[PDB]
Amino acid sequence: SSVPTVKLFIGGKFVESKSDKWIDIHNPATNEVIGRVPQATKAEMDAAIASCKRAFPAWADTSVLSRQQVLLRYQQLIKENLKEIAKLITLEQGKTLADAEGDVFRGLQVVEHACSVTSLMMGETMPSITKDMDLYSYRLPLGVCAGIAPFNFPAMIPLWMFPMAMVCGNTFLMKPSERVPGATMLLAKLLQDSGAPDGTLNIIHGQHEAVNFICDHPDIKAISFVGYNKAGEYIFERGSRHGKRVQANMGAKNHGVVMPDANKENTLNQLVGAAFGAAGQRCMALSTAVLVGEAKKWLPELVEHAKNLRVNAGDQPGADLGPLITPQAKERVCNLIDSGTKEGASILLDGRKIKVKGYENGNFVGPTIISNVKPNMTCYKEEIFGPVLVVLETETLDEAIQIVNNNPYGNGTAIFTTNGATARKYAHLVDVGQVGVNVPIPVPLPMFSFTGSRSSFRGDTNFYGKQGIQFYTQLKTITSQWKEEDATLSSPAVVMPTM
Amino acid sequence: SSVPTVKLFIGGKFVESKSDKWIDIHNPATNEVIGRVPQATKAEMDAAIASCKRAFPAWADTSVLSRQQVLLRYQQLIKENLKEIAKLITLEQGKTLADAEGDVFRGLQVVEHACSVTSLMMGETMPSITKDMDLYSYRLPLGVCAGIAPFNFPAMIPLWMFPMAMVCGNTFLMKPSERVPGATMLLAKLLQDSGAPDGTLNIIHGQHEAVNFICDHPDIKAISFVGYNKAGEYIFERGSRHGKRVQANMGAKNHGVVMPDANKENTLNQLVGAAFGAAGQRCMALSTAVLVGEAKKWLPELVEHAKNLRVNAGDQPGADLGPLITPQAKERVCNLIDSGTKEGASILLDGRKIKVKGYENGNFVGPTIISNVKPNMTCYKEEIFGPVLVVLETETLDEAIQIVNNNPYGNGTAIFTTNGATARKYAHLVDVGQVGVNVPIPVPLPMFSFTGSRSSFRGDTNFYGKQGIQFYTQLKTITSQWKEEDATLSSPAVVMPTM
Amino acid sequence: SSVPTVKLFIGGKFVESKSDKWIDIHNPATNEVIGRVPQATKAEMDAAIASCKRAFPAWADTSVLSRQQVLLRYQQLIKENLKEIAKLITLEQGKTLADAEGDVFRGLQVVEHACSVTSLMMGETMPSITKDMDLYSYRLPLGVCAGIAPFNFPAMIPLWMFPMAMVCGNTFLMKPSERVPGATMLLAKLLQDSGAPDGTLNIIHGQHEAVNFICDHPDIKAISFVGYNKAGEYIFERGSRHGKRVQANMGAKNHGVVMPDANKENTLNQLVGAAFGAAGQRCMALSTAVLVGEAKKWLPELVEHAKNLRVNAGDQPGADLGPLITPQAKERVCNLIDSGTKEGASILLDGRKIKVKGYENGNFVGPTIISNVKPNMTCYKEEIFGPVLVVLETETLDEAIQIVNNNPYGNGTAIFTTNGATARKYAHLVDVGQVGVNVPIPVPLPMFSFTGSRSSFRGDTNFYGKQGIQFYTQLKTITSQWKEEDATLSSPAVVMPTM
Amino acid sequence: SSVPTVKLFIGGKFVESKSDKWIDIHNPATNEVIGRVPQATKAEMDAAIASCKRAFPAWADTSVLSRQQVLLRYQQLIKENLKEIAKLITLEQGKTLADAEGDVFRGLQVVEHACSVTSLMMGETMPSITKDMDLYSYRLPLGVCAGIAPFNFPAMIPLWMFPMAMVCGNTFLMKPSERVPGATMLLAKLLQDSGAPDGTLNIIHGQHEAVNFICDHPDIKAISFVGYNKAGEYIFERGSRHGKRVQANMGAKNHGVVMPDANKENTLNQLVGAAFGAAGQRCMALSTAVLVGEAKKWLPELVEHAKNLRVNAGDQPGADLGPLITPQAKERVCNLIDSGTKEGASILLDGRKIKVKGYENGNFVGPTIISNVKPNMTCYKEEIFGPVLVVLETETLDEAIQIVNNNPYGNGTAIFTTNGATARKYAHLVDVGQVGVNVPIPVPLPMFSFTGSRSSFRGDTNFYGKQGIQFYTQLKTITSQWKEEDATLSSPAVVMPTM
Repeated sequence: SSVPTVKLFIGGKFVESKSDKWIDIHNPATNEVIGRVPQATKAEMDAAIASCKRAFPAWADTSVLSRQQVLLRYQQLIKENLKEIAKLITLEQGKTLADAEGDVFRGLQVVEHACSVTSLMMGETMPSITKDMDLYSYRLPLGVCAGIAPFNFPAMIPLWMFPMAMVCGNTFLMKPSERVPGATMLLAKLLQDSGAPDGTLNIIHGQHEAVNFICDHPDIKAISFVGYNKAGEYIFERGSRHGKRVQANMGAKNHGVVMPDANKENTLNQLVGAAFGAAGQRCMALSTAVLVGEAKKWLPELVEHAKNLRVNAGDQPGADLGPLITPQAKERVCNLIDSGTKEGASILLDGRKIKVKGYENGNFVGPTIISNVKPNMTCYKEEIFGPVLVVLETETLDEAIQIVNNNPYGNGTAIFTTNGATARKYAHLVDVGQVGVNVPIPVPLPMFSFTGSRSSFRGDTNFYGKQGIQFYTQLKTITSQWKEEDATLSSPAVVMPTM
Repeated sequence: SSVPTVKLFIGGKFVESKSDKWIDIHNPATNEVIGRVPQATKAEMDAAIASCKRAFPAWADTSVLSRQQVLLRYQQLIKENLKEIAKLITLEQGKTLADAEGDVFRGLQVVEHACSVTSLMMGETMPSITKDMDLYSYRLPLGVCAGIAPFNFPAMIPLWMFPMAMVCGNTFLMKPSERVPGATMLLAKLLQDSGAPDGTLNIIHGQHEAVNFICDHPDIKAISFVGYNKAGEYIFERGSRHGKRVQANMGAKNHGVVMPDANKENTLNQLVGAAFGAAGQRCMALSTAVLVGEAKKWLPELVEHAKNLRVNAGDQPGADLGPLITPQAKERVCNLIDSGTKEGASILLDGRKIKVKGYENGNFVGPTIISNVKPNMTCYKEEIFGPVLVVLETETLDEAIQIVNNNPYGNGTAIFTTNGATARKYAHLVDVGQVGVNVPIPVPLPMFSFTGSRSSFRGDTNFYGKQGIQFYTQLKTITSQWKEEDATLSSPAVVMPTM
Repeated sequence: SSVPTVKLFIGGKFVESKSDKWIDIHNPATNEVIGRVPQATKAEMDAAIASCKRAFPAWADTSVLSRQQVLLRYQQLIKENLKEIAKLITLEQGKTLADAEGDVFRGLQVVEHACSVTSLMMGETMPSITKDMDLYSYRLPLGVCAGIAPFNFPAMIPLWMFPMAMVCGNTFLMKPSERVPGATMLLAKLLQDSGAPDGTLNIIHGQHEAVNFICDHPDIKAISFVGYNKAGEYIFERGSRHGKRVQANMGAKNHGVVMPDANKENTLNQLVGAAFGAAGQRCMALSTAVLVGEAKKWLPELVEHAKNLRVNAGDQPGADLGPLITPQAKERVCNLIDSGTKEGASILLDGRKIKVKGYENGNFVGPTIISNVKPNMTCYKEEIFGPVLVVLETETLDEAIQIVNNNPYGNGTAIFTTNGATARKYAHLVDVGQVGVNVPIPVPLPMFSFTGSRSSFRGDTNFYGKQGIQFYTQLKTITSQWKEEDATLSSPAVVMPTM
Repeated sequence: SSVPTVKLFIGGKFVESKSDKWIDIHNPATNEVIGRVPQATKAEMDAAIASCKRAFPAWADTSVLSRQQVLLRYQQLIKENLKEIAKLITLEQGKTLADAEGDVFRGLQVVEHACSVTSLMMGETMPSITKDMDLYSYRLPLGVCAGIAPFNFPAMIPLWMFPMAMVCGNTFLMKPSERVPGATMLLAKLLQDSGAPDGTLNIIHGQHEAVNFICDHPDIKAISFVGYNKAGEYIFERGSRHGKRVQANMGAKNHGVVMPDANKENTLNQLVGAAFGAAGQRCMALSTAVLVGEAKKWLPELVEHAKNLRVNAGDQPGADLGPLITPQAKERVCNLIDSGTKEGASILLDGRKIKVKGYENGNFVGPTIISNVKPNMTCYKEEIFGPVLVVLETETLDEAIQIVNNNPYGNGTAIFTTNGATARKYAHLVDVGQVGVNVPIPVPLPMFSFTGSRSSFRGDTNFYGKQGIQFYTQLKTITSQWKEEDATLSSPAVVMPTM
């Protein structure tokens, strides 16, 4: 049977590629080829940005209401077609149907927060600041924008960058991930069906040449990347030279500090469902547990709670976590556990040799809890991105505050306790703004900004709120002085103002 | 006999430095030693940092209603001592008595904005993200802040860094310049005599031995600098490699485009006041005049207007422009003026050899106008920072717009015309942040922010305004999921909180 | 007599009425009977209000998202069904097809603006009132709204009144004009086909008895009216008798002041288009010329631009203007022209006596430029509402400003010039709320409202927009009187609280 | 026998009147003369408006940021001078030492919220919706405003008038009450010492001849008033006739609806502390009361709860009541309650002969709860303005909505129930916006607006809050169409789009 390949979105409809190099998309559950992704040459990637240059004016001159109604209808069109997108997400990423649907549900709250731009991208003006002096502020579209998507989220990250860039008057040159692009094509089909003009969103495929081409054309004003440190700094440096704005969200590693006063069962369940959920392939996991004081006596109970986790494909019911995105991720997460057990870290539960029934040739990795680890091994100083949970054994809360503040990468942190006087102290004494009391994963809901401090977030501005307008638009202040002499046409200006 | 030496402000008292190296502060109008600033030693800077740390907790725990009253009294003490603060800048920098007063006025105007915020404080809550789940945001200080001021404004820029930082719970270690420190020892005494605790503001001196300390000490978390590019980039790098926020404003080379339909008298009076005002030592000065169309016949009248400006010391009533800051600037300006004739220019007015009656030993440079200048010589691609005006001549507006958009040192622009359709197109076809129509000095008001440019600024948040408040504070969201679930103690909660 | 009759919308079905006062509708192009509108009996109005009050509760407890989706579907249907509405408009009123298309486009604009109500149905929220006493405020549906339509616009006023009214959760009564009720039938049909519940929108026909019922029934809380000032103040006092809020924006006669330095062609074309557009039967009509200075010599050219208008019917290719709605308007225009001739004013172009090929029976009045008009005749103080352009002559802009200020009715104006200050000190010296530079019709976008005057606006608020929400709703202020003294099953509220 | 005669505020400094007619003040404690109302005549009454107009341009040109510093310092000045104003209020108004303190505290909260108007006094400058077009709006001050205060709250009411007007750039001429001209004078003295230029606020004194002049003066553009049923409507009529925008909160007799399902340990205390506390004629106090169900059983219980509190002079601690304004008002209230006792309204607790020991000349009144009240009673429907609680004997729940709707003064209610559904259904079909579910007095926030539904109000817009800038400012919208074919003077403009 012919392997159904994906088609680019250059122009106004899906067009077939013309290159020769193909990337094989394997089913994470069965490791079976289910699609081919092209590697379009420089000519097609150039024609895409060219088509972006002939749709920018018609889209920018439109009103904010006309632009936001398209997204208002897009949100409903996606809401009525959530199962179709979730099925592709589960088939091409391995996430459970529940998590696959939750991902698309989270990708709609941004389109909902992108319809209220009419109250933001207007400007300010204050007259009579000086004798016949009046000021006006405006916000103009930047031009053509770009965006790269990682393997983690094939529907969340896509619906984070182009929606606001389009509702602000810009056109997007998107580059989906090289492992699961189907969701992006389905979302582009729904966007075209929602009444959006042609040439707004241009999809291009690739592995490493598209990333270079993105930061090559001087006609690119903004770039958005969610990916992990490795390609974050590279893209930032290569885009800062060409003279473009760059925003990035690198993979983080949140820390969870448990206290004795906290509820044992609830906190243990949250920790075991947040560090091993979705195969740990999330942008904000809880793989770093810190049992403080007496809390380090529930480790056997945590292992028991992690045992009952049903490791199975996302299509089968009753499953919690799925397989990994690629077979190489399994080798990496196995070498990490090997390095851990080499240095003496005791592994309570292991999943390197777990073979689920029905899906043999798969990347299924089970929960792997590690304890007695020091802050000097690769198990703690490296992103795991898998069903791994490292447990620390400190004495007091300050011994945890001093370690959760030195971690290189971090988006937020979690503190499981019931006393408010200590929770507020832990919140005020940390460098991460996304601190959650008894909350496993503090997520940056689209109604509020993101708090990536130093190394988990490159760039300056964000995607939504009052920071996405300041990233896809340019401010323009005009201070105009129109002398009073022209009140009548019988007197010129022979004076000047003061300060 | 002796020269008044500058002393440090460490702990709360004006203590004398114990260093052996000194830098002589001369009178730019007479080139006579009027003071001596010491190079702060390592122990003095360490004690300043310790004093800033000792008073950070008490200053952060204080409410905003008590922090803003200190500055409300400080702005009144400034308005009462304006005639004294304006008399030291003229003696140490050379600005006329009419310009130092305006600088102090613009400084107290920003102090008036650092108090009346009442909205960007700790934060505002927005509940209903999930069932009885809130997203309370808290705005916390950063810690010990730092600031390096240039010779351009010894009373305006200083009133831009610490007034906005100390109000948001933070402390400050202000590092004044090495040529005009006399205007900074009087702005701190009026702050200590205004109800400010001892330890909230420190002052250390030095040329480069203190900048290295400020950038290397891992306790400072915010640095603010204003000056040239060679030092701005160095400070930015040295402060970003350590992991602390750094903002650096750089000089600007504004461009003025004059149309034939403009007001001759008003345009000529506004151009000669923004090119030869304050001896051309300003941040945003109209150093370039692009005469478009038949407006090239106003050059003789422009020269005649630049020949009527009085060049004398600021103390002498009637002078419009003063001398330069240092003797090394007069030679640098004369070299760039001679470079015009070397590269084929036309110096219509020569101000290299001036003789002020009574001050023939100062760095007095008269108004200089250089016409027949192309965008390739050393007079168009260099920050003169002096009384030199380059006059370009074109015939269409599309060429002036291109010349304006073809310079990296330009952050603001100016258009002189009496038409409503010309200024709009000019402001719409140019790439700048601060546009001004018939405004010689389009300086942003305190309510606004100092919007930078590509090369004239490195960062995202400005010094003052709304962004200046966000620069000196950090955000932290606290997801609770701890609500009235046990308000009716009947049984513990064993259900998963879901949306 | 096979002409069809206009049905009602009681309950949701196109039911007929049983009466005998069937008012005939005459075609304005040929004065031929084209339909009969019945005068609803008291029983019909009773059934209509009964259905409205029955549907009010079912429509108030409905999710606003479903209302927005229904409004979006209605907007899409109106976009699709476009030629039918334009044909109905040009057949009932007689305006050109292009004018009807523009009217339907403005209708679609207001509808899509009403769709954007996701961030307007809620109220203000300010926490931290006192000790643990919060308050959550919203907006509730006011009740049974109503609306009367004028003859000037048969599709604009309905789409301005009933969609914004029913988008917040209210039922709406619609009293269509007794001369152009054709468009509202198709509008209500498309709205019902859009998924709206049967019974939310009701349409009652009549001439004067329906307006009395709407102003007498106690269940009709709010009403809306547009048209002359007579009936405006009539219904205003009738509602005040019962305590009803009724916005009665009537109309304004804007004044246009042209300067000698203006673009002759553009200004003289805009004046012709605004003074002889839609047969002069516009709300914000520019039926005045205040040519200042050397603009007097532009009189003849203007006349030529008025003679170049093809006076024809609505469906004739190339027709610019159309016929009048009723013979009463025609005879009033002829009487006003005769009075202007008798008062001394010189009429350059005479449109009173004109004949159209194949349409010599309909009420057809051509352009009439009445020059030499003073602010003391009858043509300057009257409601012409026809192709009449009174041309006042002056020599300075101050006299034009004075003539515009001493005008009883009128809230809009227009200035024409090619300067930057002549169009800046003219909007301030005048006393109006809508000024236009190079724009004859100063009406803003649906986002804003329609400012009015003594004889152009009555009631609480001006018209739709962000204020239309406040108009068709009530403010719900609900406090939070639950404290902590009874949190952990503790003593009741027995302690005395103080401020 | 020369009591201190209070002065007149015109020109900035306190001047004494010269008219032969004078009026004296009386201490409600023992009817002791305090001062003399400086009733003036056309001499200085006309010059006050001229003085306000002198400082009106200076205050309008001043930016909002500099205008709000005066109020920010006045906030602290009030916080300091709390007991100083409380003493004057207690010896002039005749209330307990805590009621004046609260009146000043909430009035201080008013001026605190009035300082946050820097962002809202800008307007809106929309970007280019169509090529070569823009729309910018302004809020400009009208002129010299005025306002009159009743003898209800000498601190609260004034603290809404000048803080909201002057902050918008206008000037105010306040006419405070004739009973307590001691608090407003000290408030204006503290305001002028805050940084207000002498002239931005004037204060006049007199009688009806003064408000008549305020109304008939042609140089006033706004009127803010608070009065009875007669004065409010009279002022509104006289203003609307003179072309004056009037906002007058009229008398309000509110309800105290009680329900059985509520802990009566505090509801009964609030019943007697709302309408009786120091002449509790507040616009939100619980004057009436509808006893339903078991609430009817608490007929003698509230009598004991009222006997718990004691009547005594305001200056003495432990006092809940206070001496009335005048003995004539005492006799008026006594006759009004006698009119009720003679028609069937039984008096359970008599308060007509409450002569507090020591105060035989003062106007002391006590609890006068009237029982057996019928809807058709005179005193139940008319304004009492005195300490009277008319408890209605009913047993209905759905008709209670009707009993509260029949009351024309729908400005205050109470819902003493524990179930939220009952309060919801009550607030659904209620005429008053401020519901009193489990609240002592539903006092809105300074940011909200406190108006009367239909009877206790005469006007369209709101009073204060963010609606503050809707009544003292004019909205000037400008839609400018600056073409692009005129920037280059070598392109004659002859094309114009006609749509």
